[PDB]
Amino acid sequence: TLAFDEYGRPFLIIKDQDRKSRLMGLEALKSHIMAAKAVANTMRTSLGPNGLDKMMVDKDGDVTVTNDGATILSMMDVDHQIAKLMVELSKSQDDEIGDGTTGVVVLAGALLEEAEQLLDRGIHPIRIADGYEQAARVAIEHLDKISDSVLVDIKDTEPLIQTAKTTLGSKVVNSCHRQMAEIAVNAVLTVADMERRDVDFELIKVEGKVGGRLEDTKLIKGVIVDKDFSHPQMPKKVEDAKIAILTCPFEPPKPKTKHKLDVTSVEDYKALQKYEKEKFEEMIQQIKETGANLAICQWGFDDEANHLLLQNNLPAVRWVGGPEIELIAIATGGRIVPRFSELTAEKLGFAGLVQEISFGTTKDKMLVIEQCKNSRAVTIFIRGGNKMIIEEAKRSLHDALCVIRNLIRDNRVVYGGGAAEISCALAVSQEADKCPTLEQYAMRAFADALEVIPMALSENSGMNPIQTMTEVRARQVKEMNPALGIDCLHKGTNDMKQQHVIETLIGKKQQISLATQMVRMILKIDDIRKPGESE
Amino acid sequence: GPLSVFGDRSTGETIRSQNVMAAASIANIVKSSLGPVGLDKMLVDDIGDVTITNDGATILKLLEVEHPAAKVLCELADLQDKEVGDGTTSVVIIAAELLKNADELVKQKIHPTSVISGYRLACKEAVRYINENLIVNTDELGRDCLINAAKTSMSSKIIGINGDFFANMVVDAVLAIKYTDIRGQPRYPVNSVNILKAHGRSQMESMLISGYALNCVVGSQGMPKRIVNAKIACLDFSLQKTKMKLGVQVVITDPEKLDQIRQRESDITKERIQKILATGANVILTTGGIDDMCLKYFVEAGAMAVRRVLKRDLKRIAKASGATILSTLANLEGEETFEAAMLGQAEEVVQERICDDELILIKNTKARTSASIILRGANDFMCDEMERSLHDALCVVKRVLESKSVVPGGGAVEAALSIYLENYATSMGSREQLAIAEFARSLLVIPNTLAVNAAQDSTDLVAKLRAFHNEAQVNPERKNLKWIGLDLSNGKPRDNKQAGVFEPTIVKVKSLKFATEAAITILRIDDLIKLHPESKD
Amino acid sequence: MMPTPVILLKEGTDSSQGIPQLVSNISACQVIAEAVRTTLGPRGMDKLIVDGRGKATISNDGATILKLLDVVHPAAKTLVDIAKSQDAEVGDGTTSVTLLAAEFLKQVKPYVEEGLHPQIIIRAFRTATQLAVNKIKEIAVTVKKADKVEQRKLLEKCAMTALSSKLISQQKAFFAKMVVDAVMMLDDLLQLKMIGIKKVQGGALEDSQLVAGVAFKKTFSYAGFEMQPKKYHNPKIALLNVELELKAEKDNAEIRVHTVEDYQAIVDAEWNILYDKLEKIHHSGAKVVSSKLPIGDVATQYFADRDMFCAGRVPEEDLKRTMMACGGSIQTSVNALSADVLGRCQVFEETQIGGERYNFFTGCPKAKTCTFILRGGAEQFMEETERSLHDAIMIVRRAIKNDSVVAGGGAIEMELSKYLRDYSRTIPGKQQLLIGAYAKALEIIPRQLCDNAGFDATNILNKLRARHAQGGTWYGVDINNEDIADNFEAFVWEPAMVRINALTAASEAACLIVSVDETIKNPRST
Ligand SMILES: Nc1ncnc2c1ncn2[C@@H]1O[C@H](COP(=O)(O)OP(=O)(O)O)[C@@H](O)[C@H]1O
Ligand SMILES: Nc1ncnc2c1ncn2[C@@H]1O[C@H](COP(=O)(O)OP(=O)(O)O)[C@@H](O)[C@H]1O
Ligand SMILES: Nc1ncnc2c1ncn2[C@@H]1O[C@H](COP(=O)(O)OP(=O)(O)O)[C@@H](O)[C@H]1O
Ligand SMILES: [Mg+2]
Repeated sequence: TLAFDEYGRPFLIIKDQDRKSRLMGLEALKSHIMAAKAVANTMRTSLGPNGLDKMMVDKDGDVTVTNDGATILSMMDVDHQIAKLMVELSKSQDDEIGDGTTGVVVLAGALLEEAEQLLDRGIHPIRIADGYEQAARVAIEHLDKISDSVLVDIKDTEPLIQTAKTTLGSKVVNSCHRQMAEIAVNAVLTVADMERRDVDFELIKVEGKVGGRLEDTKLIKGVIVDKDFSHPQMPKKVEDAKIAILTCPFEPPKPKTKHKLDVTSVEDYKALQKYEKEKFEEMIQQIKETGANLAICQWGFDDEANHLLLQNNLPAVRWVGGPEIELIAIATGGRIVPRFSELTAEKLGFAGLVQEISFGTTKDKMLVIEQCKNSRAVTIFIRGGNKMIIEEAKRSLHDALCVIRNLIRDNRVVYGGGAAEISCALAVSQEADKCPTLEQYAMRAFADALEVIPMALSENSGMNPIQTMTEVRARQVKEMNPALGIDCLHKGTNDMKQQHVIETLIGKKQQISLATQMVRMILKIDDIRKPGESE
Repeated sequence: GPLSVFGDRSTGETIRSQNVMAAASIANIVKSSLGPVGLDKMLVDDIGDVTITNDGATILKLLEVEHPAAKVLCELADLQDKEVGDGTTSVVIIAAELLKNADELVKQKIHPTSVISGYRLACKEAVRYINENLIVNTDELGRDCLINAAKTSMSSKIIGINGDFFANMVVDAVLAIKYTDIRGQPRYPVNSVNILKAHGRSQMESMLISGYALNCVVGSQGMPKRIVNAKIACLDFSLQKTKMKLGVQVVITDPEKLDQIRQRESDITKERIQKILATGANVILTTGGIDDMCLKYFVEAGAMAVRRVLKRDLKRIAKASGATILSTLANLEGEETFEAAMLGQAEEVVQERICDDELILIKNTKARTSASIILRGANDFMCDEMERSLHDALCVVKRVLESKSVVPGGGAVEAALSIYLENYATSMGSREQLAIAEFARSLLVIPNTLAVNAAQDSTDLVAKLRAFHNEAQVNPERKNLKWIGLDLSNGKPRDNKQAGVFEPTIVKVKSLKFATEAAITILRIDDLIKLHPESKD
Repeated sequence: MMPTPVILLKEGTDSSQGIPQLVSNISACQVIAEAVRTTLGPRGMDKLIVDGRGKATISNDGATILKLLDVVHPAAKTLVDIAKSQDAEVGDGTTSVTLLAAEFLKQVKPYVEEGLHPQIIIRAFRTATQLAVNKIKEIAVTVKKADKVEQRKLLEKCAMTALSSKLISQQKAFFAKMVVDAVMMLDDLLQLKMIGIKKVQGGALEDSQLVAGVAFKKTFSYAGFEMQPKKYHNPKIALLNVELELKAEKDNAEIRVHTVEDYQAIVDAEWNILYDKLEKIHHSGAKVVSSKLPIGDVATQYFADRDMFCAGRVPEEDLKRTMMACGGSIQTSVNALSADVLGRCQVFEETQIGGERYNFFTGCPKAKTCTFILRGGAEQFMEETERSLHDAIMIVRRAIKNDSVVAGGGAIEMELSKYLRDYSRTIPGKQQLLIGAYAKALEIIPRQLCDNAGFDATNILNKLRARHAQGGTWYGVDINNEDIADNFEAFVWEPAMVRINALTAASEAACLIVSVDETIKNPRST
């Protein structure tokens, strides 16, 4: 018996074993599938362009309406260790590619649902997991058949816009489906290093301010910071700005150590007045000798230095952030100068229309940089009607900035809309008979689970799943298999090449690879050692 | 998703390991009370009652259990008393070791239905081998078989003396109650021996009363307490005043007729007491009640009247003394006849001194010459132990006289079956041979427990025990080593034929049949569902 | 009701005695052996243990599962310590040591309930163990043609079986080739601190790689790191232990000044102290700067103007690997910088693996270290991949100094049962029931290779005992086919010292459980 021996002695193995939970049985694998299918059935309704959004409420009461699969599973309070691995699966897709975070959870729940009927037939769970590796290898090699792109980043941006429209077509930015798609294309190509095929997202600043509409979202080539002119009579428009970027506060120079400067006579106190009076005239003249007409400072200003800016016609901002001035020196081509004595004409930045824009009745007055000269840093200014449509557009356009980054890493594409999943399901079924020795049932469960993603698009579009999928799959066997999928309004024919539904190759290559390995770590587990109550 | 039952469900090898520990929790208790080197226990209740016993049935009946696999072994000991009567520590150890060795088989991914079918091929072969390897019936040994079989049962209890005092009283008790039946059935009803207890002198003063020992008093202290050449009148009706029934009421319309009805309730009562006493009856036994008015007629006439005796005691007296159990008046519309020729007979009815109580004895009863045993012990705890040890000793000589066949005790049967079943598993064994091979190792726990409780050598004495039994089966040179047992006082294998260690045949045949059948039911608890207690709703 | 004294025994302590104590210790080791029973063999599952804080750890190693159970039983802690010592001595003997030591107690469990004073069992266990560890050394094969391609193939077969029963199914030919190439780049010390295993979330198991140099995680920088491009064809690395900040203060300096002409000279001197250190790094070719101490905004913008890269707040474990990769030396004082203390590489870029940036070094031929970057889909997935990588590294670490290997699976554990049953039939006494019980206890290693996937384990042991008594001595259990197979010809190899330390630790643990007769526990638990 438990907690007692046959000789009457107490039988205690581990501490607090009465409040423990242990399941080996045959339902330990069944509890992992029913916990993972409910996550996949939740994310099934938010797939495709007809996917409905979800309303997420934080612990503080903040409400965020999200549609991407990365932020939905991350903002949950799920205390289930099987469903916690589905959160890290959608997070791993966002960190690597960042487009199929919703589809990688429905695919992982589809592989576990097909493995439930295979488990009742007597197949070992590692034998299903070894059969999924031999089946996912066919889906990787078949996905690299038809793949071509003609992007040159000069004038052939038409494959780049249609690739970003597939990512933005499922979000709430379909009103700006042509305007905002061209923003994310030009924001990547101006900051990407084509010699190394590396894109840095630190150069792409994504800012948002309430007011206006979604059509007022513009791609500002430069930087957008909160302007903090210390003088209210400062000119709010500079036509040709020689920007003097400095990191020294407008003050007498204070050392970093303890000084305790001694004053003995009245000649030393009169020397204190002439020291600071000549220091504020030296820090102002050393900027005017370089020909500068705009100053950026990280730290604060003194009141004595504020009026000397207006007398010399030198506008200056105050209290700029850390990485904000790092974006100014790249957008203007200037250098960040530590002191005032190291200022020169070569370390100045070049900019055109430097002005602040007031938005309605607020007092923000953000910076707008219209003209530049070969900048490697852009800033997207997202506007909207409320904060729910702006924070989602920051998440929607970030997925559009990632699919252009994946095209520079790999210039091979596929055709989405369920066209690649039906074509990959036929490749596993053709190799299931070559040979059907042991893993015949494990490969057919992989092909039946790959058809869940295109049949979820038929369910959200108001069609029938088994009626529409049987028509599309039969047309790819009777002839050579084209880019044949589905759509919501269906655009006439079902040809994905004519409807311009273009997805990246490495996006769907990591959808099958990550969902197979996450299934292998939740099939190769036969015990749960969770505790009982909290305290 | 899962089952929505409000109780508790445990599947797999969890219950398959819990039932073995439930059976081993009972076997490890009674392992210290087996054989002549076994020791008694103490059973203390919550109210303060102390019960000192070593029998396998009295311990497990008073002990509370909760597990469903534990109630099978506790009810297995209760069946051994009715079927055999001394075989009720050995069945519990075998039936728990049958589950311990079968648990090692089902952990080797062997199906339990092959273990159940493998146990039936070994249980039926064990009864077949023990019925073809007996020594002799009760004709060659004579009275030496009944005494030596009685001393084997007493060796595990408080009456295991070196002499033959308690052994001769049991054989003389069963041989005096030989009741014949139809179609040649010499039955020996051992329940007719009234076993009485009294805290008196030592165990060597236990009287063997040839007759019956009634546990009652005379009542009125004016009757002669010793009647020689007595005539027992066994009757069952209350000798009280004539009370009318519910349907009869006394509605008098004349005041002169009042006192004649009041005297009629005692005149009809005394009319029965004068016609049962004028026929020479001196001893009157009554299961009802004799009130103080009717006790005068026995003091005046000089007769003994015993009131409020048991109904089970009146049948043992009237059958042994030739008396007729009469409940009312009878014999073809007769007023008061009583059938005086059907009175009982007795040589002497004497109330002796039983250490500050009154006990009535009947000497030889003149018709059947029955027997009753009065036990004498130090305290009441020894008298309850002496009663249980004597009742198990009466059941041993009952089965020997009925079924004239004895087997050697002290592990001699379990040693011969441990080697014959290993050769039996090799001949016709394809997939169930592992269950027959573990049936032989489970039977070896009976000589193994005799070596543990004696603090002797364990893995060498039993290894020397089966060395003689192996040569008695593979070397046909008339070695006659089938009766090799254990000498627990010396620590060497001895011959149980000359030593006088005899046990009945059905104390091991019914033990191997009940332990194998109980091991099948506990082997099929692969799934167990326990619901919540429905007490307060 | 018996003990009622005026002064008690010690305080309130309960203590068992005799034969019910010993069966209480044997049955306690059977319960803790079930947590490593289903983790044996390639068809063995893993287990997930959650603590009170909610941290989930899924693993199948015996040194990982048994340390998270929080076992407070005194006799059951003996099976946890032999799983810790197997990871400390071998690295891959873990689940097999705990389960075999529990069978040494279960085979004598019907023997300890019936007499058999345990000094005979300890003498029989030490006799059978010394004969078992000697027959392994007399049968472990070896080669005399080392330092060739044949020795590298011997190291790969021992790493594929070490990567078996892990969370790796088809990546055995990819990962175990990198494990052998990792230890051959090391020096003649085989230190585990000279190889970095860093987990990057995002990517499949095929996206992992073995860097010939080093790579750190690109920790918290300052304004000026979006400059300083990462294209270097032959850079020099300056490993430093100095602060490149303006606020470098000795925390006891009080600069008392008297006039305003000398007050400005102190502030100009504080910039001249920092700028003199940057001129020592400059004019030496050291384009890459690495320091474990932070660098402020001044020295970050100085290197961006001079087209130099820097990296501050580097961990000390990464700078020790960086020193052995480039072949330089970490200089705390910048005044002694020369060409003999700077590093040299070929390719130094900052990639975007898994979203986070990583500054990797590559191209140095005199690399005494390496870095194995893991890419997975979960944090617990890469922790199991790191734990499976340490088992394959510690097998191939011990295989270089001792190349004597044996057959894998239950091939050695079955033939040791043959040599011990033949030895038990040649000695008289009570040792026939103990040496033979020690031989039957070794047959559970081919049982757990079959009980985890069915395989009809009763019939497959009759084929193993018949093949070892007739022909070869390396026949074991095949995993793909449900039959017996020669594990030496099927390249299922393992080093001989894996099973030597397994039989030694399991016997000394089993001799400790049978030697304790009393267990006294004091009630003071605060
Ligand atoms: N015009 C279209 N026609 C058909 N299918 C489409 C169209 N646009 C998008 N889809 C489908 O909608 C799905 C949206 O997936 P999504 O939720 O964005 O993945 P992730 O969560 O990884 O970003 C894609 O798999 C794609 O096949
Ligand atoms: N003189 C003796 N020598 C050896 N063994 C004996 C002797 N007397 C009794 N035994 C053994 O002691 C055991 C007592 O069993 P017991 O507990 O009476 O069974 P039950 O509980 O069914 O009555 C018997 O099985 C018998 O073999
Ligand atoms: N290809 C294979 N075929 C058969 N058996 C294998 C194979 N690979 C590994 N095994 C078995 O799996 C077992 C894994 O043991 P393991 O848990 O690694 O021990 P430890 O915990 O000491 O590292 C080994 O004993 C080995 O016999
Ligand atoms: Mg999308």
